[PDB]
Amino acid sequence: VINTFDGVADYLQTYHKLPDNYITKSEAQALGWVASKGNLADVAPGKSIGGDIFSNREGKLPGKSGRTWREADINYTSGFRNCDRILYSSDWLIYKTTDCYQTFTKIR
Repeated sequence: VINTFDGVADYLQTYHKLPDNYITKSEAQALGWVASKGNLADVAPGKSIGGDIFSNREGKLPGKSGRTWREADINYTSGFRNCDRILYSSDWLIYKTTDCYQTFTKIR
């Protein structure tokens, strides 16, 4: 499993998709993931949440017409999700957050 900021960042720029250990929230939900119980590791062992569209509502990430932002969890192993996320755009800009989307800094 590739779940580090560098690991995932390098993977995305080359293969243009997340590593296989990622599943979207709806996917996770379909497998019986219950957010309030922090049971992801139980229902989807070795998987992390990733690949969902990130709105960029507050315009904190560089916008563009036709640019889509997606996110993925970083450093997750089990229990409740953390506040680590990687943010990647359709034109492969990569940003990070370690505070639940409060602040972003470029990594690629």
